[PDB]
Order: sequence, then structure tokens, then C-alpha cells
Amino acid sequence: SPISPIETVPVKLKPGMDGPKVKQWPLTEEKIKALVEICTEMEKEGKISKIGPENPYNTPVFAIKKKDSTKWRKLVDFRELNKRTQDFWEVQLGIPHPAGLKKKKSVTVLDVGDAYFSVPLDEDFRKYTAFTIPSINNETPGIRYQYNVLPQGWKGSPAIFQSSMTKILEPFRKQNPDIVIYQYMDDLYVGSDLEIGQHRTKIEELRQHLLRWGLTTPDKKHQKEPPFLWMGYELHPDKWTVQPIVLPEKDSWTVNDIQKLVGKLNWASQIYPGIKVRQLCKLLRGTKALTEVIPLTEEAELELAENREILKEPVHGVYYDPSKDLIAEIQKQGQGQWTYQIYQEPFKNLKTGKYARMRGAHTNDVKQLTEAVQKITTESIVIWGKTPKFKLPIQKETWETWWTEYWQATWIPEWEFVNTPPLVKLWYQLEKEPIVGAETFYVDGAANRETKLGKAGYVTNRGRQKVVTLTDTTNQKTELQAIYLALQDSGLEVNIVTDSQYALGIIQAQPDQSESELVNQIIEQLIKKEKVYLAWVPAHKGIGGNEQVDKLVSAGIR
Amino acid sequence: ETVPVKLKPGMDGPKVKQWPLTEEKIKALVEICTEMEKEGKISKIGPENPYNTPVFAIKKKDSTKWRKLVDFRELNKRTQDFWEVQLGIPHPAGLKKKKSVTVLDVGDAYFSVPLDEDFRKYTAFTIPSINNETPGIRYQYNVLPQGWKGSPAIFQSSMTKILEPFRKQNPDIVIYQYMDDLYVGSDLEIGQHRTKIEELRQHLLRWGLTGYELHPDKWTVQPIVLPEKDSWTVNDIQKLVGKLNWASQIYPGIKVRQLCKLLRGTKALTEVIPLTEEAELELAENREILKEPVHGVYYDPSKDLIAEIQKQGQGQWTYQIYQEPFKNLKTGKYARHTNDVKQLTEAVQKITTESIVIWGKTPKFKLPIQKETWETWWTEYWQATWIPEWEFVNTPPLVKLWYQ
Ligand SMILES: N#Cc1cc(Cl)cc(Oc2cc(OCc3n[nH]c4nc(N)ccc34)ccc2Cl)c1
Repeated sequence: SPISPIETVPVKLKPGMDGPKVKQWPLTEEKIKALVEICTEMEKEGKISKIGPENPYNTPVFAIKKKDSTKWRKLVDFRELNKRTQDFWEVQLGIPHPAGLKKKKSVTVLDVGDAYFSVPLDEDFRKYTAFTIPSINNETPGIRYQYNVLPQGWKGSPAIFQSSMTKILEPFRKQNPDIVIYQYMDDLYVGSDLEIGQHRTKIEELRQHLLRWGLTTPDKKHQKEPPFLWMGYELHPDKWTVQPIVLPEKDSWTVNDIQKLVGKLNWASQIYPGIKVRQLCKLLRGTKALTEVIPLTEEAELELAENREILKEPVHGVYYDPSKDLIAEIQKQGQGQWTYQIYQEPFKNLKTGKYARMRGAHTNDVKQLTEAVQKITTESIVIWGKTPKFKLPIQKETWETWWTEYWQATWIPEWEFVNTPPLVKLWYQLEKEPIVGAETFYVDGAANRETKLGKAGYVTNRGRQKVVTLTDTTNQKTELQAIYLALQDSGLEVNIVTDSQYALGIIQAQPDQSESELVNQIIEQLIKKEKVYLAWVPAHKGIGGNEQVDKLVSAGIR
Repeated sequence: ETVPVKLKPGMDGPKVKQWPLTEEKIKALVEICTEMEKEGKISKIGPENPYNTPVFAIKKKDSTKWRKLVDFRELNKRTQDFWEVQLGIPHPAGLKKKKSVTVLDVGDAYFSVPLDEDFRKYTAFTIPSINNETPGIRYQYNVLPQGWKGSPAIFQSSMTKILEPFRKQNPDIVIYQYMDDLYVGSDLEIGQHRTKIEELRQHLLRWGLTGYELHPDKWTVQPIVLPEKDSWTVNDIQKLVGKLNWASQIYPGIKVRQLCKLLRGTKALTEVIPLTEEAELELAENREILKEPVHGVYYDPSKDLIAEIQKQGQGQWTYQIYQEPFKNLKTGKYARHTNDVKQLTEAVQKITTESIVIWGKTPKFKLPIQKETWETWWTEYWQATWIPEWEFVNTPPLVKLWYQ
């Protein structure tokens, strides 16, 4: 096999460290024989070279037989060398997404053979790779070899190979700007817009260019044919999709079956719109053993059935046209679940996806919708280099009211309202000014850190009063209870004063959903009112009303 | 001849990840870097360089030309000993006193100075590609790189020579170099100041280096402001003791006892009240008290500065700079087709530049925004050649009002 003429990547061990010196474990005679055969063959091919006992480095070797077969393989345990080798730059920083692939008349898949073996290893680094085929039991010095090419399993290989294949392809990429070459691991994806003619031909000058460099590739007849199965996808010439998704019908479901299930659904979610996974994931919470069986919940069952239906019939995605624009559409699916589709031409999707996220404890659809827009935006830049134009289910006034008054800076790129229910809205607004002729509840909460006992109450100004006891609470929990209380006993309009910045904060953000039922109970209330005003005061500052709810709740607590 | 740089003992180079860029910014960077390489400023590197610094493209300040911006925030933290307490550049106390300060870009100076061969690898940066189509284009610097604090540290002696004639001739002009910029302050009438700048650009120009006006001595307070009103409500008093109460502890000598007493028993919020005049002595004592500096608060050179920003609405933003909470060294506001990100980027830059003028250092910002949003968007509006440190926060309900 050719061993590339290419220049060498200088390599180094990690500062203050010297090459490995690991002892070879005595081997069986059959194993020693197997290796001697494999090694003499590799040496014949240039791949390895014999050395003396002056080189003091060593990495263990082993010989693994076959499952079904009668061949032998040599395994080198490069763990120690790896742990001493300098760090390299990261190979690839992401993988291409098919939805980002521009359509080309012809594409051919070329896989380099014996990739690592086709590339030389830094001459001064070769020593550190020394290994020994031990002799029959104790007696006799072993046979010592060292690598000349990039060894399988060593830290720098994937990186060095890729750099080499970058340097080698350059020249040809100059005199061939119109041709697309994807470099993925030890594969090359070559596509052009010519007629098979200058293509089947151009792909031949390419191979030739590679051979001058020690790199062998397949030839027509061996060259893969479309639809390319790659990385879980099916690349046809005018569409793409995920590879066959089969959902197991099953009596009992174990944790392990659901995990695999959730996984396939998530993968299908990139092209099948509407896939939901929430109810199925809930079942994976706190989970027991991998083999433990889990009785599907009714919601989990309805989620499942809905998924099989989406999956009955196939769906595909289109490739990318750089001239047209990107449109992203999002929809609220429910329980914090969102779904989107990206297209350039109405309803011919490049891709799909979903957003669940719980960015916080208490939140709302308006914040959620804008988290989803960010996630999609980032994603677009990654796949296409530009942002999409959005069509969101939120009225342009809801957004404006929300953005404008909210404390945090936000900013949705270019968008437009599209009337697809459920529509995103705020379910309540707090007055900006005290409601005249409405009762003013002055609320308070307190808890004994020692007994974890609390009291929550209010003293209004219409003479009313109240105090409830709570058992394993906190100051936070009692302060929210006191507000809830005040909201239960007050009717359509209320002014509420608290000295809790915490409950204030939560409430002023218009949450519509929370991890705390107490918080959800308050929400249900806030939505029922006609008008609620809410204000804050310092505590332990003898403030009219404050020092009064403060004395009530303090008693029996502190 | 190069000066040797040694990372602080124990630290390794930066392995910061490159955020994603849009096709247009990528193409712009590919051109820029293709030219720098021809000129020999940077050279393509190998897999054997594990280091990495983010790179961006900005359109500068009122410009149509794409400029490359390298983020050496991490590399600067790890070289802090060399550029700060080894090759330090003294910050002039007089600068903030001047009536006019003009900022000039001096970053093209560094390109004529080679970088110590053993340090180059740390300046690695990558031009990503779209959809991970190809591997990114990797490069490293051969010359003093703009954005790195070690560049002016090194270039110090040469800047000194370049400026000596201009300095000898205009003894009352203050010139301060912070990173890629020159800050030039004078007490000259504006036409004479602008004229002296032009003169200085001519000197700069004979050495290869090829502005915008601040008025530091006019930088004033954003005193906590208490309302002046006729016929108060419990609500307004409550709010008043609230604001008043927080303003204390930060403001040495505030009082409210007079005010509390008016708030007695549980009376409706919408209930007007007559004010007792002694409460008015506090109002006027605090008011007169508030319209002053803090007393006790001094900048400590060894500590980091912090900046907090609050969104007030209507294109209005407030800020405070301090090293210890409530111990504000300065406070101010920034006012604005601008969305919040744009306005926030503009405030960040304005605060940073005042911070450079007053202390010779940038603050670490607490930004009331979502990391991702901020991250995808800032570059769109950034025009400075530096980048301060930041972190994300959620403004506390109270804080904002107390600063309105
Ligand atoms: N296996 C595999 C594989 C993996 C990747 Cl990430 C890229 C690739 O090549 C292309 C695939 C392209 O997709 C669009 C397209 N145009 N023509 C095609 N013909 C096919 N048989 C499959 C896809 C395409 C375009 C250019 C190219 Cl080069 C092949």
C-alpha cells in the first residue's frame, strides 16, 4: 500500500514527561506466532520497522482471534503513550447536517483505504511507539519494532490524517472551485454540477491526484451508489431522511426499551413534525434498573400512539437553495413543548425540530417562545450561515407589550404573526397603580429555621385578619402562602403589600406555569381577578401594617 | 529582535471555542486573513497546535469596511503578569480632568513588530465553515496581534519615541495608550484641540500609523433622585421609605424615622396624608445628602471593577460601577430604530470607555440579558477593538426603581 510522500507533523510528548516504558506480558506460543506473521508482513509494507534494545520505550501488544473466523489481529494498547502525547486540535467541530447540503447534479463517495497506514509518522516520535513481540516464555530477548505510519489507537492519528488530507486536497481545490469536497473522517464526498461526462472524468483526475500522494480510493463499480446511508440519514438525490425507524410493540417496557425508544423518536424529530417525547421521558425520572419494567402511563400511551401515527407513512426533507430565503415556523404543542419547521418554499421542509427546555423555575409562553426562537436562530447560522425569517403564533402587540415592560433585554429577529392556535398570550397583568376602593391586604410570612414551622397571614385595612399555620416550610414558602391567602379572601380587586422581594419577583414576571403547585395556585387566582395591585416594603421597619402582620406571624415562630 | 513572553506559571494557552459565524462574516474574514498571510502577519498552522481563540468580524464605527476582531480575553488573563506587573503602562490621573479627550486607533503599529517565536502558538484562531462542510482554516500570529494586552506592553518604548516630539511641544496634553487606542486630552478650545489632533496624526503617520470626542470633565452624577410632590399617598411614602431605606447603608447618613410615623396602622394605599415638616428636613437633608459624592469610597487598584446595568424602558438604561456592592465609584445613564441588544451594546461600550479614562481598566459587566441572545447578537453592533468581561444576571425588582 502506498505510504504518502507527504510532509510530517512534528509531534511532542507532554511537557516534563517521557515516553512509555510498559512491560510486555508473556504470551501464548500461538499468539507469538500470530504476531510474528502480522509484523513481518507490516514491515514488508513499510508500516513498521525493527529496532534494537537501546530504545528504552515499550507499549504492550496483544493478539485477538476471531468470532466466526480463523484470522488473527494485533492489538496495541496505546493508553500510556496517549496519556503522555501532547493534545492536538479538535478534528471536526460538528457534523454536516443534510438540510444544509446544496443540491448537486452528481455526487460520488470516495473512501480512502488503510487511511492511517497511508500516512508517515514524525521521524523523531517513532521511538515512543516501540513494542515487543515477546519470545517463547521467559528466555530470549523479544523482537522490537516501532511505527513509521500513524498507528491505530494513538491520540494524534485522526488529527494528523485529516491535516494531511487537507494539505493534499488544497492544490486540486484551487484549480476546481466549482467542485465540492466534503472531508469526513476517512471519506471524501465529491459533488459537482457537470454532466456525468466531465464528472466521471473529474472524479478520475481527483483519484489520480490522490495516488500521487499515497492515497488509494475506490474506482467505479466499487464506488457506492445512491441512496447514501450515512450517519443515520438517507441521502437521495433530491431529498433526505432519517434511516428506518421501527417502534417496538411490547407487553412490558423496561427502562432500557424506553431509552432506546425516546432516542429513536428524538432522531426522527429532525424530519417528522410533531414528535412528542415529554410523557415518555417523565417515565425515565428517578428511574430504577435498566431491566426494571415500567407500566406506561395513560399520557405516555397517548403520546406513544400519536407518535406511531406520525411515523406511519414516510416523510423526507429537501436540500438547500442558497438564493431563496429561510422561513421558520413554530407552534406551541402544550406542556412546555414546542415544534418548528424550516422551509424555503411553503411546506417543503428542509428540516424540523422541537424545543422543551425549562429555562428557570417559573416561566411563561412568551419567554419560552423567545428561547425557542434563539435556539432555532443559532441552529440556522450553524447549518446555513444566516438566520431565518420567523412566523410565530404571537400577536405583534402581545410581544411589544411584553418586551417593552420586561426587565431583561430581548430581541427577536425579523418575524411575522401567523394565526395558528394555540396563540401565545399573557394571562394577567398587574395594575401599575393602587386600585381605589379596593381592600388593602398587608401580608406576611415567617418560619422557624429550627422547627421548620411557619405561620402565614394578612391584616387588611377593612379590619379583616387571618393567620394559618404551616408545618415543614420556609420563609419563601410562607411568604407565597400569605399572598395566596390574601388572594383567596379578597374578591375581584385587591391591593397587596408584601415585604417579600422574592414573591414580588416571581409575580412581576407574569409566570403562567411553575414547578411549585403553590405558585400555580397563586396563578389560578391572579387570572380570576379583575385587577390586582402588588407592592413591596422593607421588613422589620415598623411600617404601618407590616409590623402588624409581622407580630401575628412572629408569635409562635419567633 | 523579539521580547520573550512567559505564560503565568502553571497556566496553559487558551482553548476557547469559536462561536458560529454567518456566511458573510466568514467570507469577510477569509479575505482579510488571505491578505494578512500574503503580508506575512499570520501563517497557517497544523493539528499540533491545540490552542484557540475566538475571532469575529465587525463593521467598526460608522464604516462599511469589515474589520477582523480577535477575542484575547482568555490569552490576556493568562499573560496578565507580563502586561501588567512586568511591562505595565501607567494610567494618568489627569486624563479625566481634561475638557476634551479624543480616542485614536493605533493598532496598525503592532504589525511591524515580530512576535517571539515561542509565544505564537498561543495566538491560534480558526475561521469556521458552514454546516461543518470543511475543516476550519487555522492560523497563528507572526506579529504583535491587535487585541492582546502584551502588544502595547511591548510596543511601549517605540510609542514613547513616536510621541516625544509632540509631548515636548505640548506639555499640557495628556496621551494615554490603552490597548489598540490612544487617548489624547487637552484643555484647548475645541478648534485648537481638533487642530492638535491632526498635528499628532501627522507624527503618527511618519511611522506608519494611519477621531471621536469625549468630555470627561463634564461627566456627572446620577444621584438617587427622590420625588418632589404635592399631596402624598401611603403608596408614595411606602415607596419613599423603601427607596430611602436602601439609599441609606449605601449613603452614609440617611434618615427616615420622621417618615415612618406617618405610616401607622393599616390604612388603604390610596389614602392621602398631610406631611409633618420635620419629615421635610429629612427629605431636604437626604436630598441635599444625595446630591453629593459618597464619602469613604475610593478606587482600590488591586481590585476588579464591576458594572451593573438596568433596563429602565423607553431606550433608557442605568448603571453603576463599583468594586464592593453599594460602594459606587460612579453611576450614570445611557439613552438611545434600536432594539434592546443594540442599546445594551452601546451602553456597554460607553461605560467601558469611561472606565478606561477614569481608571485605565475595563469593568466586568453584569448584563440583564440571556447569554445566547447576547452571544448571537453583540457582534452585530460592537465597534470597539476591545471586549470587556461579562456575565449574565437577572436585575432584582427593587434595584431598578431605586435607580430610576
Ligand atoms: N454519504 C454521503 C455524503 C455525506 C455528505 Cl455530509 C455529503 C455528501 O456529498 C454531497 C451530498 C450533497 O447533497 C445534496 C445532493 N445533491 N446530489 C445528491 N445526490 C445524492 N445521491 C445524494 C445527495 C445529493 C451535495 C454535495 C455533496 Cl458532496 C455525501
